[PDB]
Amino acid sequence: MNLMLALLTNFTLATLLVIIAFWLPQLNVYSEKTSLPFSMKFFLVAITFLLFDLEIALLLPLPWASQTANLNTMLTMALFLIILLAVSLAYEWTQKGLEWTE
Amino acid sequence: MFMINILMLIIPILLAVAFLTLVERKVLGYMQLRKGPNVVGPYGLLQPIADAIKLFIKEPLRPATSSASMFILAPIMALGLALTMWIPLPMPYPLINMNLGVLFMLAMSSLAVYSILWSGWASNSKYALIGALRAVAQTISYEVTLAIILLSVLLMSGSFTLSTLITTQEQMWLILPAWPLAMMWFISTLAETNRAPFDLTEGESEGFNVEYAAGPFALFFMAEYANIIMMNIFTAILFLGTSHNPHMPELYTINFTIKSLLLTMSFLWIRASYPRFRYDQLMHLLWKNFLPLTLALCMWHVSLPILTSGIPPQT
Amino acid sequence: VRETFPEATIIKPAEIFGREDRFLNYFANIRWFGGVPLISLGKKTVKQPVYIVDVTKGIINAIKDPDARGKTFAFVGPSRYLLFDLVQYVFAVAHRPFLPYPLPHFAYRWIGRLFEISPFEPWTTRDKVERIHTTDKILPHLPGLEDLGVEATPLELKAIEVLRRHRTDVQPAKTIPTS
Amino acid sequence: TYKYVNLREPSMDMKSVTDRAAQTLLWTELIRGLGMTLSYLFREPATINYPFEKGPLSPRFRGEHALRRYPSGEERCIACKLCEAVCPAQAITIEAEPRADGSRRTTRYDIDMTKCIYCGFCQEACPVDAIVEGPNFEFSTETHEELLYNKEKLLNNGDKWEAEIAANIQADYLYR
Amino acid sequence: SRGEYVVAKLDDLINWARRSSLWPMTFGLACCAVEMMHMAAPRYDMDRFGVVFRASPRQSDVMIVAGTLTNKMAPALRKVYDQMPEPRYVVSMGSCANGGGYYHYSYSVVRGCDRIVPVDIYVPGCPPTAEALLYGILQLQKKIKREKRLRIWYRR
Amino acid sequence: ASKVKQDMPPVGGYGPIDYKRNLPRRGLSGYSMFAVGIGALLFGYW
Ligand SMILES: CCCCCCCCCCCCCCCCCC(=O)OC[C@H](COP(=O)([O-])OCC[N+](C)(C)C)OC(=O)CCCCCCCCCCCCCCCCC
Ligand SMILES: CCCCCCCCCCCC(=O)OC[C@H](COP(=O)(O)OCC[N+](C)(C)C)OC(=O)CCCCCCCCCCC
Ligand code: SF4
Ligand code: SF4
Ligand code: SF4
Repeated sequence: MNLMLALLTNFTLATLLVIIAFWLPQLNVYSEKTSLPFSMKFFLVAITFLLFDLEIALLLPLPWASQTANLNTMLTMALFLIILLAVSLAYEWTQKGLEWTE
Repeated sequence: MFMINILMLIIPILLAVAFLTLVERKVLGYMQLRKGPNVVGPYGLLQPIADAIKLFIKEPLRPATSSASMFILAPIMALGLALTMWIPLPMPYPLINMNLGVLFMLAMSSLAVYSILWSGWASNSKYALIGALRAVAQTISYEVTLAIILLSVLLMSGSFTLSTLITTQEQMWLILPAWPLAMMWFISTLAETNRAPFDLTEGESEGFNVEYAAGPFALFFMAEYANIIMMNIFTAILFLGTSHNPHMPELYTINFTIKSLLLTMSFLWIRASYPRFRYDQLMHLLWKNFLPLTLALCMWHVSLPILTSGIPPQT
Repeated sequence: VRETFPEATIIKPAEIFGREDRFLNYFANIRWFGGVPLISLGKKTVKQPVYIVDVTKGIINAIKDPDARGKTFAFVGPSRYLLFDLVQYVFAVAHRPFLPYPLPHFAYRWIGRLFEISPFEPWTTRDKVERIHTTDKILPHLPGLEDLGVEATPLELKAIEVLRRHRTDVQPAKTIPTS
Repeated sequence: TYKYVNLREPSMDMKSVTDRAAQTLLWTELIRGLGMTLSYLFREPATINYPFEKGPLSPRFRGEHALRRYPSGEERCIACKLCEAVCPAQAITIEAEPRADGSRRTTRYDIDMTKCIYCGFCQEACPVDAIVEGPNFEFSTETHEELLYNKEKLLNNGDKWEAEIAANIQADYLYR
Repeated sequence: SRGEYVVAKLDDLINWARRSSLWPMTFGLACCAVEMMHMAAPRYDMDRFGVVFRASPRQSDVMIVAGTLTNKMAPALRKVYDQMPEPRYVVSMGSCANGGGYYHYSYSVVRGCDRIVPVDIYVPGCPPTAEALLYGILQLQKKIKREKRLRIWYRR
Repeated sequence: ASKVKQDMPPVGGYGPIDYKRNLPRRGLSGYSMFAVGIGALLFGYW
């Protein structure tokens, strides 16, 4: 109940400041003013982050995984995942995927 | 008593942000052989108040926006999440004692990237949207090292609780066994927060908030400066843990605060010393220097406790 | 004025339109509340708006012209319009959805009262509603712009320059023939 | 004679390669930069406390033009127009006639201070030290018309600044 | 007390804020921009008065026209002025921006920036010393301090 | 009937003025920077 009440305050306060910051200026009554080409490299960096992010999701439970009695199995699987994550980086690296020159 | 607790957290954060602008301007001035603000109030203490009043009574700038609803959503998200990342921090007792506090902070900081993205859309400027895409790409890229580096330090702590980092460091700061990670973690917080030498959004002759001027621009500024303090508070808890005496909690807060100020000052220290990276060069720093080393140190920090019999407790 | 300064020169213009006018910009700020309230439905109200530069050029030529002392002029536009047709044209040029609905004369007065309680420049008032819905008089016994060498500017020619800033091949409005 | 700025070969002995490896991995040269700005934090700043402190000037300083007098009050200017003929910006306008007592004096002496390039050629060309550039440099105005000086403004400046113009001329007339 | 007194203190507070946070946008067009840079240098340190070194045009409160304004550049300068959020002030620095200066009689020079934009302070010199420009910024602050926006509104 | 007096250098000239680059050599060697770095890790692991 505290967390729900904590999130409500932070965004309600942020909401109040945004609206008054939009309206408090609008009382000076100032004079009336009366006055992209797709890049495939930006997409590739966004996709690569996603696939690395999904690998990070699998690595997040490692602190709990080290409390098990099958450490020989757990350490093998943990290092396998991290290594395969390195292989992906090695693959993109060697295929000019990390470059920015057109 | 809890509602009073939230205000005892929110209000000082905004006052800390307010006077960080003053401290940043004087510190840069003295490293530049200048004085910085010293006229508006004694020693410039009233300079933040003058700027605040001036900004909030200046003419609105909002031009035609295609997603006016998205124009108002971005500052709310940016400032709502910036304050939300403080509630689990142990100082020494957290406002919301979470069992998964570390994951909560990663999750909330991975949503602040929407404020950048939504502000680019709501500006009706094809050259502002390109700037936002670059800013988004940099932020998500350095979120990869923050999570892997953070995961490597928790394998010595044993849980995602932020309060257990105090126990883990009761004999020794984690920086000593994990200074290679602290070096990369610290620079990631610079790139994550878009601070020099990584502030290519301020490449005046080389931002997505241009469509915000005064008012909402002031709110984006507060959110950004609130995250610098939070990141440097997170760094202190993670690598410079303070001793906690249950009968004298205020001793922790004094020592903890001093550490978090020095790290915040060092951000200003760095901004005064270096030129900034090209966009491709700060990407090559992450993908071709930090990520290879972070992955290698994650393998090492998974196997190290096992081979030394130093696996930490789950509880 | 005609008694204190007999040789004065009284100018009588209609609703002047221009970049900073309160006439075409007035029929473009009824979008944040709903449709377009009007006494009747804009019928039985005839308007003859005049361009701001025509009024300005007329006042200048009255200073230079000797045979304008002690005289009254009626600066009016070239064409006459119905308030419904005129307002429809304004929204078409400004690319705004036009949803006209009638509103009682007394009902328009009350919302005028609501908008005149503010301490700033009221958006609208009771008097403003009356003047917009007043029919522009036809005084053919007064010399107008043509008597000072000024060709009245049609509203269709120079309405885009005013309504360009309200936008997020337009048919000219139907006009009353001289008959 | 000449020198090469960037024509040195880095050593490849293992120690030097490791010295460069330490610099790359441990950021040693980036930490000297931090030391050089921490030094400046503890140096006294060069800022002065304007307007209570002023930046140093010299007797030759070229500031606001002004018209001078003899010790008797008579104007020094005898309407010769040498200053007008040498002004590169054509900022001086002079008209003259015989004064009531037969003297040769100006009826107009205007300087468009927005055309003037504050070069001092006029005070070089004047044979009687009439027009000078005083030491004043704080006469910013709020309208463009206040910078179009006529003979009254310039004579007022001379009476207003003579005490300081005379001492600046006395300090530097032997170099000119 | 009287309404004028109450609304006169609010005028002072907003006047104080606006002159204590004068953020300039410097149009550095010619040599006068060097002296503008010297006003930011350590000796004068304009940032100690609250005058930031260089703000973006959309965050700026005052425009410093420091240099020669040519016909080719005139429309660009007007556009930047039209995009400045209010309140906005213009400082004309040097003889070129004041009245054309050395190039007054040129075919390609605007004879004073006050033909394109309104000017609040004229700073004479070629170039004005960094101290003369600073004296002109402190005069603009004194000019903001004398504003009576709320008194005029109250007495309307 | 005094002597000529203009701005001249003092008899014997001015003192020497440095211009060559002076960036002093600081810090330890690469070997000793890694030895301290590795040693810090080992003590922390212990
Ligand atoms: C038995 C032991 C087993 C375990 C041992 C595990 C550790 C072994 C030692 C590992 C080496 C140490 C790694 C350090 C990180 C290296 C990152 C890297 O790639 O560097 C090269 C990178 C890239 O180097 P580069 O640009 O010259 O190019 C390298 C690659 N080539 C040459 C091919 C192009 O450099 C940087 O990271 C600099 C980033 C900019 C930094 C600007 C801010 C400086 C701020 C300085 C203060 C920092 C304080 C930090 C402390 C914070 C306290 C909380
Ligand atoms: C009740 C309505 C709220 C506003 C309250 C008044 C604040 C504005 C006055 C300060 C600026 C000013 O006055 O400038 C600085 C003044 C001197 O000004 P001066 O040269 O004598 O003014 C000359 C006349 N002018 C201004 C018309 C040209 O220094 C002072 O001694 C003020 C220091 C005390 C300020 C205490 C503030 C407490 C209020 C906090 C909550 C709002
Ligand atoms: S100082 Fe130069 S520009 Fe000014 S009046 Fe004298 S000659 Fe003309
Ligand atoms: S000021 Fe001097 S140079 Fe100029 S007209 Fe007078 S006497 Fe001649
Ligand atoms: S006024 Fe003088 S210094 Fe300034 S731009 Fe013109 S010539 Fe250059």
